[PDB]
Amino acid sequence: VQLRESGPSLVKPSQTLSLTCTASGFSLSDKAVGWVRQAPGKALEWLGNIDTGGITGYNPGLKSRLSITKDNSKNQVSLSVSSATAEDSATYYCTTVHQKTLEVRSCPDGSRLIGNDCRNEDGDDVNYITTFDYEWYVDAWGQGLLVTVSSASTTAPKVYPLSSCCSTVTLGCLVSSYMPEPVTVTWNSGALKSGVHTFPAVLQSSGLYSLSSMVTVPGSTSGQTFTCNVAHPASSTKVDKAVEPK
Amino acid sequence: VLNQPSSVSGSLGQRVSITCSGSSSNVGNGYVSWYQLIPGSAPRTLIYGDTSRASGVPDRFSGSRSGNTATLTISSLQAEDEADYFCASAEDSSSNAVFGSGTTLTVLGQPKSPPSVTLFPPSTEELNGNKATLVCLISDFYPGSVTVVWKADGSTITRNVETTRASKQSNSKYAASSYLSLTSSDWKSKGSYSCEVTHEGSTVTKTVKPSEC
Repeated sequence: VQLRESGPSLVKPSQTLSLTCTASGFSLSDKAVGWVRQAPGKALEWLGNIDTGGITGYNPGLKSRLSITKDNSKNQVSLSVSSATAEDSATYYCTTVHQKTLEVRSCPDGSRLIGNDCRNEDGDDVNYITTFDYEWYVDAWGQGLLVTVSSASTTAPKVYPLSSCCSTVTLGCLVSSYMPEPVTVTWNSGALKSGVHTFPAVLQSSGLYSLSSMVTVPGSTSGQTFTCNVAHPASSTKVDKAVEPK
Repeated sequence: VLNQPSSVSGSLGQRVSITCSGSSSNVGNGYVSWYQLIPGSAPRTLIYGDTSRASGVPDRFSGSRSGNTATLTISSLQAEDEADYFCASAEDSSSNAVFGSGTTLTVLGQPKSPPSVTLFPPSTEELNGNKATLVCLISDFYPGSVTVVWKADGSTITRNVETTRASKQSNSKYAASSYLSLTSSDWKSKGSYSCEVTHEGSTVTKTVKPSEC
């Protein structure tokens, strides 16, 4: 199961923020899919979800600005937030949602279920009560996609190798001089997660950010290459840098 | 919004509880979920259906519910449990959802941890552009505060230095970076540069020499 968000990581104010979620591992007509966001330093905010039949739930406070659509042929679900502002700058998460409705039958004041019918003390048949229990929860989360609502300019990073001078080998990548945030780094296309450490970026007075990702690997890896994969979504740029200790 | 305490705290290896208060139409309907948020990671589903644990969730996370109040209890607290915890429930239909206000869990009594420090010289490629960035990476320290001093040939450097604040890692310890931005000529003119990181009165020094890089 994989949920991959995609769409403009940089949105100009007042324009319609739009995002897409592509799924794999399951058919979109089999599971409910939805959108939850989190702005920096704030609570999780449910945006909405859509079910296999088109049944749609929307955040009551944002309903007038939200649009969630489904495209089964492409296994995709779309989100749209009209008239974007700074309040809409946030990490947007695609989600798979467990939905279920239970019909509950019970007997009213002073009766019990002898057999199948609600019978009272004297044995008179009484109508049952029908209520519903509702089940909702997120059973799979996407990695999330940071969207910034601003008119900022764009500069793609340079990526340089980090290697020590000359028992574990420590190396990395310097992602130099980009804007705006963020940048994401993986190693060996995600195959290398153990020993990885990506550090928050620094900000120069020039307005450009830089950050570094480092990895520690056993010494018995001489000659091996390790590739850092850097994404700068704001500039729609992706850079792979192969690092081999000397 | 479901009512949670903004903040809650417990001591290492002990037990803490986080409550989640709602009404008959959400929590009272009887299917509450709990989620864990660590920085640099996506939200993690911990509990569903009041009491059930999701895949990969240790037994020391447990949930329960009494009427309109649900409770997430964490026993045998570890440092990695420091995080934001949110409850959620359906509301009047299985398509309509409500989240809680969130609770920040702090774990008290964590041991002191010294920083691991790595100093990287500028790459040949960057030097080819007449730029030279020295990168000092600082990780795995607790509590979250370090002071950084740069030196070259015995003299302290202050200009062209940029140091990040301490930020929390996924393992609950802290990290930080410091960058010394020089020209290639500046870089070649000295015999050695050093990053000196002080933490809780202890000092770590790392050094690079242009004649060896």
